[PDB]
Amino acid sequence: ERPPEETLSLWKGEQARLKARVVDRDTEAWQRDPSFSGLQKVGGVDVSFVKGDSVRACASLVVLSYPELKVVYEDSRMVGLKAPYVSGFLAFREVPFLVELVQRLQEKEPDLMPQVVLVDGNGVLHQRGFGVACHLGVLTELPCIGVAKKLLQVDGLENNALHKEKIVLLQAGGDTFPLIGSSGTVLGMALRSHDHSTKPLYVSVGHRISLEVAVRLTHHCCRFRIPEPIRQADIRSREYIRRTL
Ligand SMILES: [Mn+2]
Ligand SMILES: [Mn+2]
Ligand SMILES: [Mn+2]
Repeated sequence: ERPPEETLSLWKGEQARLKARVVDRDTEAWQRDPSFSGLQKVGGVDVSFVKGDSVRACASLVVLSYPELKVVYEDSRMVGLKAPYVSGFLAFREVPFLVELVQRLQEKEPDLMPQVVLVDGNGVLHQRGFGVACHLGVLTELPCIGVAKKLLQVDGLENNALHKEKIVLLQAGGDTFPLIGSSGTVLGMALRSHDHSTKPLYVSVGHRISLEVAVRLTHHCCRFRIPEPIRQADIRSREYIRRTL
């Protein structure tokens, strides 16, 4: 079910301590290049589940070439998922297994280590400004982008009529609008990822990248609505579950 409040408080404390290590600017040379020259390997991570289970999950790490977006590395494996899902605490469920996959990549094919990881879930667009993409980035020290498929309603952000009016105004792939918190902060961007998709992605900084670069790279990874590194990790982990079950 739901962890007790004292557990959630401990987790909140750890998130606030680790947030001090988030770097929300560009630290990689390819990031400031108008065409991302020098970017060669983009990672994606996801965890799929089997219905009725809650103990078993499949965690996948893929690495794709850039800009061709072909899969050059895949590790999909079964894991014994502990913690339940609680909004705002996604990392405490998934991130320790994702870190293990990165370490296995380091040990098995270190030349294919990704230069940036696209994470299925938010970064600083988060209840305490420290989502799963930040958490992964800080623990692995890799640049990370948070990509969410629906709006986390925090800091006054709401999926109301005005928000949906703004989504209608997004007309083609690459079009965006900023997610401005009540605090005066830009927490992320709504991105229309494709010409033939109207439901936006919600993109935010995970670690070691600026928001404007994160959005533009995310856009360049979209053959479909979901950025191809996450899409392949999503597709491959679900297939793995089905193949062994
Ligand atoms: Mn996911
Ligand atoms: Mn799903
Ligand atoms: Mn998924």
